[PDB]
Amino acid sequence: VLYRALVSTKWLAESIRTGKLGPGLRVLDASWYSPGTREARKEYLERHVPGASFFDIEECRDTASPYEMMLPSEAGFAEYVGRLGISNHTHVVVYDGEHLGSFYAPRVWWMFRVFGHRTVSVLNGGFRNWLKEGHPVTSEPSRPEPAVFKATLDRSLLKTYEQVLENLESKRFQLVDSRSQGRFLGTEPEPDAVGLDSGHIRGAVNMPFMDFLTEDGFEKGPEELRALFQTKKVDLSQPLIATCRKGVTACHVALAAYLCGKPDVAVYDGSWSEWFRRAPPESRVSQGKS
Repeated sequence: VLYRALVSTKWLAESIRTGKLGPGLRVLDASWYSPGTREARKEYLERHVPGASFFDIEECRDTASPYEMMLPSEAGFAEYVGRLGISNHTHVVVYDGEHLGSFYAPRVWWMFRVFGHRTVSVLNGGFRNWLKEGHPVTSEPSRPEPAVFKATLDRSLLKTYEQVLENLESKRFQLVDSRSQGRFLGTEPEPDAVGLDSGHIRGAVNMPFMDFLTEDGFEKGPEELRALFQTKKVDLSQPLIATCRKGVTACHVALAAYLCGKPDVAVYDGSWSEWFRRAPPESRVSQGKS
């Protein structure tokens, strides 16, 4: 029995405009951008949803690791969403002011889920549409009394390098690469990386995340989504893993899949940066280099 995965700006607005925000309702800006482009922390601090805290993905992740976007310990998470005054009784509303309409927020929506928390929704049309209707923004510091978070890892949403390599032969799981086509193919390079070829894993079907989002920034009608999948010969009845580069825009398929009525899309968090580096070259392909 799936909870609200999306909420409207109108809904969030009316909620904000009613001091519903607090230990019952907590808002997060997950915004992150490639170094030298934008700065979310800054942009957050300048304007954010009245009573919004900034979710920093560099701080809530497994830093010991040598791969991009690894989950922290249930501990590292619980301690963090703790200090953002989020218990397990609260409802979490995640946004980013990414241009497209969303990019990281679904990473976070997921993280929150994969840690056994089912009242989380992405704010639909991102900060983008929040502004596009001038919904009150503030520079005023959001300062939530910290809360205790029991954090329980649901494993079914998490696929590891080891499990993906198995599925390479098993074929029991459909494998979707949310990365932009240019790179699923090997045409384009991989950005913010050293000796990291582009190319997808043997069997990956490419469903770029851009294609889940109307021009206006909103997610698409589930009919449009349900097409999008079918049309990619991707069956929602059947077990489905989402890759990325780092395991972030993969969640975009997760959110999609979920909205359509499949809450059992797992995420390869290693994704391509892990795969590329750990896997034999034969388990992955690239138009160009072979």
